[PDB]
Amino acid sequence: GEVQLQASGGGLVQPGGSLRLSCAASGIVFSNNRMSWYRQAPGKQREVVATITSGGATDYQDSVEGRFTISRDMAKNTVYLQMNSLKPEDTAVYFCNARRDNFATAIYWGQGTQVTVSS
Amino acid sequence: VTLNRIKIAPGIADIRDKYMELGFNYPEYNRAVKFAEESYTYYYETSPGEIKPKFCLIDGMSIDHCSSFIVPEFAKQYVLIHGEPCSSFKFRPGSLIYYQNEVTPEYIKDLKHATDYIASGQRCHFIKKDYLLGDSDSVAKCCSKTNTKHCPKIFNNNYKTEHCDDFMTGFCRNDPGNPNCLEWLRAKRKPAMSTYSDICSKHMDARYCSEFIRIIRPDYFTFGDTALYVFCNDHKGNRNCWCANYPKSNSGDKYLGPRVCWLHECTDESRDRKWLYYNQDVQRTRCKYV
Amino acid sequence: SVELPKRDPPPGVPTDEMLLNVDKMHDVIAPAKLLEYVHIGPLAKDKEDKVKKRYPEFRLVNTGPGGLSALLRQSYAGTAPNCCRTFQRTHYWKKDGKISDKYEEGAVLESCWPDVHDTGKCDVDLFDWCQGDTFDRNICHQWIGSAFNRADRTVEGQQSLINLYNKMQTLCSKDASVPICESFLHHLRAHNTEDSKEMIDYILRQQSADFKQKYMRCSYPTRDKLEESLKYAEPRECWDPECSNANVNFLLTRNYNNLGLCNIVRGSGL
Repeated sequence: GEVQLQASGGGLVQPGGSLRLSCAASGIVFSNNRMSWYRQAPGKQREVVATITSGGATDYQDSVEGRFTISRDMAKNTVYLQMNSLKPEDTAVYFCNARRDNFATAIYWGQGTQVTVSS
Repeated sequence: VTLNRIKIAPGIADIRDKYMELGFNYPEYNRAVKFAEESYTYYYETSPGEIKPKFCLIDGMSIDHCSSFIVPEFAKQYVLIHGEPCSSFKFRPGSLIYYQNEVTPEYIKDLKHATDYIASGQRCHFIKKDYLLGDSDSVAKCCSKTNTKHCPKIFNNNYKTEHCDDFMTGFCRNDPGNPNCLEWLRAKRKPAMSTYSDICSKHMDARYCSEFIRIIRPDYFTFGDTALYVFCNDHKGNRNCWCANYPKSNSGDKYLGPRVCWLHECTDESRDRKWLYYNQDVQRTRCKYV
Repeated sequence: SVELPKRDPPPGVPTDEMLLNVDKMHDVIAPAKLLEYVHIGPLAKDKEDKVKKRYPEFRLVNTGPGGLSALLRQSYAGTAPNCCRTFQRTHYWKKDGKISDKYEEGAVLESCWPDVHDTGKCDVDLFDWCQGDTFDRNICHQWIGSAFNRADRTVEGQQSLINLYNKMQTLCSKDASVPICESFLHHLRAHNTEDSKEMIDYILRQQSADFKQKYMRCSYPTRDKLEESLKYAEPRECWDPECSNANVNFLLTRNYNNLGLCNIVRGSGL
């Protein structure tokens, strides 16, 4: 227990606005894990939106490429997700995910924060 | 006016300066005009950048009579410009009449209107310039540097100027290994780099093309990239082209860009870097080895 | 007649200038630059119009007596289609409506600017000539590549660079697969600056869904590809066959950088 991946920073904003999500990890070191931002729309399967390796290489989903940016703070052990030009199809619950480098069993999922854009 | 007495009185010090003792029917016309003749054979300058022989080129006299008094080897770099007006004797052409205390400019005009004894012209005057080429072969010998004896600076300055560019494109295509051609290429002008771009698209294996790649990188690397592309297309199966044009795929781009380090043959430090593209070679030096 | 003291001058000795013949100096006059006097020897008065028509870019100057003349270059009349689609031709000859590299009697000299490929004097002509069927891979790649190292380095040659980059950005955003645009994307990569990388991503993101589905699958992976890559510690680009088979000129800057992070074992690492 006590692996904590709490997501925050969500909220309601008109389409075209911006949000910045946070995920201050505890029990997990970033130099060891791949941190990935997921999202789950109402009544739909979860999908990966962004990811960053333990070395710092990033990768994104195609329908969010250029608009979202995932970053790390090794000192604060906090992963971030800058969201720009939010489209109505970005309404979902966004949550953290930590996966060990060479230990497939040590995967942990975090509690999500609500992201909703509309008029 | 009528002349009744004539005589040559020798000069004081300069043998070239003599006196022409004239005697007429009126004392105003009875004068002793000083005049100069000849001026050794100059292989030196009389003034900084000038050679002014004591000779009055009369209007109508052949132009080479003014250059009789210069050594031919020394005169190769001198041009004959316009000179100040002077006076001479018609019966004694080329003499330089001096305008003495008594010999006024008005006196010369009066005698010109009086009798045929005096003619008018312009003073000899040479200016230092450089050698004057007049043939295509003369440009060839200077630019190819097979004979640089009498060559102006513009055609013999180690290709620092572009005067020899047009000749060297055809000359160096025939002899790409010529040491002067590589010197011309080191000037890094578009004609030279384009010429060797065509050469090395056919002879990239040659050693002078290794020098070509060294010279043009990194300021003008595209001239080498285009030559390697043409060469490795015309020599697809040659092993030296394994990394620039992979022969077992449709595009041959297997090891282009950062993928150059996925095969040891492409990164092997003992291979000539002309067999990789420029940016391909740049990515080779930025690879993370474990 | 008071028998005058007559004396003939010494026999004339002509210099090299006096033996010059302008009808033999086409290879001497053509490479002449501005502010340079090219002495051509004595020129008869009836041959002046013949010389001035042969060299319209030059001013005929009577330098000395006896008809001694020289030619002084005043301008370069070389047109863009004759000077910009080659790097080795510095001048050409015009006669009877035809253009030739070799001099012929009765032809007119026309010369190219020495900095015609160091400035922006050829950007307008080559922007159209390097499009479509007139594309010459050697000349057009060398033109685009030489821009990034614009030898002018002047506040004007630097601005003509920005004008060209804006034109190529607009053109290549409509389609980046045409050969001149793939060359522009490649040279932006080799430039390796923050502006060139930003222009690369801008052009590639502007492409159609057809282009991205055809060339940019390494940048836009499928749902199953992206989900499975999370099970590996290394970046996806180091094992994804879409990235090993991708045209490196159509990779986003992030994907290009990640391709060089694959921990190559000594020798061949893949």
